[PDB]
Amino acid sequence: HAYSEERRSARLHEKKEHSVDPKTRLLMYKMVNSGMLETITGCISTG
Amino acid sequence: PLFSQHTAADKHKLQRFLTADMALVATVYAPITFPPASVLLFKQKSNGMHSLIATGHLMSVDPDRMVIKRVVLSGHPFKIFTKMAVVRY
Amino acid sequence: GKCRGLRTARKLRSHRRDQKWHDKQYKKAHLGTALKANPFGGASHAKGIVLEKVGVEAKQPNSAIRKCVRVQLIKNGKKITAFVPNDGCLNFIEENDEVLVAGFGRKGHAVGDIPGVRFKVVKVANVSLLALYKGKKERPR
Amino acid sequence: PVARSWVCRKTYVTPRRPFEKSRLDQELKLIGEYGLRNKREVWRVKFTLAKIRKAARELLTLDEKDPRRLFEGNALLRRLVRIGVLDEGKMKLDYILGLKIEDFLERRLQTQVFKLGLAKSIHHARVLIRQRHIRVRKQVVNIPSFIVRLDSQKHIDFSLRSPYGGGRPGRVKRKNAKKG
RNA sequence: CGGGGAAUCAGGGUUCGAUUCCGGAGAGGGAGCCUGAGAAACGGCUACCACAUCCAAGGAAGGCAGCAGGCGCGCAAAUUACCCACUCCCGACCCGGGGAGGUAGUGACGAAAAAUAACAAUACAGGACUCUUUCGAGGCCCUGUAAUUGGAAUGAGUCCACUUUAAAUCCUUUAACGAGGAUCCAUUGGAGGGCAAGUCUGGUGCCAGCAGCCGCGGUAAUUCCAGCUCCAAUAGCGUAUAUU
Repeated sequence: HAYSEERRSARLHEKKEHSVDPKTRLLMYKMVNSGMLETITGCISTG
Repeated sequence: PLFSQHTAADKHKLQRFLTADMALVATVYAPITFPPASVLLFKQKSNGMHSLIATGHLMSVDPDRMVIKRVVLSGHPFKIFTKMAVVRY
Repeated sequence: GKCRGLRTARKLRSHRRDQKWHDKQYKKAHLGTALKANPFGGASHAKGIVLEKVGVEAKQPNSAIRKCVRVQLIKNGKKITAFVPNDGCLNFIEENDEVLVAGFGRKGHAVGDIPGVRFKVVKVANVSLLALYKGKKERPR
Repeated sequence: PVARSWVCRKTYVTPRRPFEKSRLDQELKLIGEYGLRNKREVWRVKFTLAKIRKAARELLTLDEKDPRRLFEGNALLRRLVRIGVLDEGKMKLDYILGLKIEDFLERRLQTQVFKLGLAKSIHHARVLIRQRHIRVRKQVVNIPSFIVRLDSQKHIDFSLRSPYGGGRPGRVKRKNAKKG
């Protein structure tokens, strides 16, 4: 149990460390690389 | 020759010395011979005494088998942030 | 339930043998196709010649490449995949050599990580792989 | 066709559970008390005891006035008395079942050298037994498993050819005495 | 090939039996004979089939599923030794012959016994007991560990002599030399659970690999590979297959 329970706690810790958002940044990078957008200039208004 | 690992991949890392247990690939310009073929390695020790070092077989002959020489450069990180480091030397 | 009289012997014995043909281990011993499809032909060991080297992919949660060999038996000519046991021993096996091949240990069932490979090489060129891996003997050719 | 016999028996049975703590405990304890080479000696004595107990179990089931039960049981009780295990008071086939392994291990010539004062350690008893220093009546026995009988228990001696016995000191005394 | 029987096994049973004893069958395959009390005999004959030896090319000769030996097949199995002294058999026979048989050689098939160290004094380390608040100190206390010291006792070996024996060999019996562990040195598997014995140290880093099964490896690897320590059996111990 001790060894298993220790590995399970390691699993919960690694699951908490495995987790503009990065997904939106990746989508913007994919859209720029696809030729739809030439370059991202800046942010105009933050709502 | 040039000594390399005997793996299945394309690139082969160059070995700068002969290992006593790992089986290596000696690669050199040579007259072409069709495998299988027994291969022997000798060296002049002193006064013309041929000493045996290594032995094996002849693998396929091709110039496309590239050998890659590596160099790793070391650095001591003297400042550590979280996931960020400042390294010198 | 059961026929349980005193003159009921041949019915009971016929029932025993008829139902015993539904036993998997008994049928595997006695249908006789499990000894005619068996590559070793009911032998503890076979001897073969190496046809090619093979890298068998590991099964899902285990991530590795297992170093196997396609050998051909001398006695019937069948094609068999055999697993070279220890680390760094596939280099001892050279192309077209005499290999002494055994079972892997589960009696026809594939063992452990390697899928569908149920044999392991014990000896190469009549020198054991255990001696070569331990660096005790030298492999001729 | 040959003029030979191939009849032979294995004198031990290995235990079915290979590593259980209490079994290894008991065997190691007996190894310590009676000074033995390996676990096969303990297994051998346990197997002989199992033979005797199995014979007694086959003999109890018969009727009391069975001639076979009478003859076989009285012979077995005579045999176990002459070894030095049972007692003249308890010469009944019921009491044969109440026997223990050390009651057979106490009868080895190793332990009989140890207890009677011929030696001073049980490993010392073994090393005297192997080196032809202990005799029984008039025969030098070299085997430390000789089961000593009751009439034979009384006189165990120094094996007169031995340096501890009659005379002729060994090679070490002879060499050191000729140093100067 | 059948049986006597073998292994296991509470009771019931399951599996095996080519194999030294008994009965049967066959001498490459079939067939037919001679002689004799006894043979459809093959270390007898005649044919055909299949192999195969010597030729002067006209012909001649075969039969190791007897003993040794070879090829071949294989995962798989020994000496082209010695002798009729034992056991018995054969003959015209107190005499001759016997690869029947015996005897040595190869033999870790399997089986039985059984060495690889014993004692004493010191030197430490612990454990209890007594005296001491404790720290500490003692014992005619215990338990360990010591390439520590002392002596004695031995066998493996080399070698004589005898015995053994058909002549030998071996075992047994004697003289001679022969033992301080830093060798006359014990291995084979293992240390995640099942399953005994390490969350010890270094290397490789979901690679290489390990692992019967469950699983481990993705950086503090309890599982890989080494060292140290330790466990299991012990002159034996791993694996594969068949069967219980």
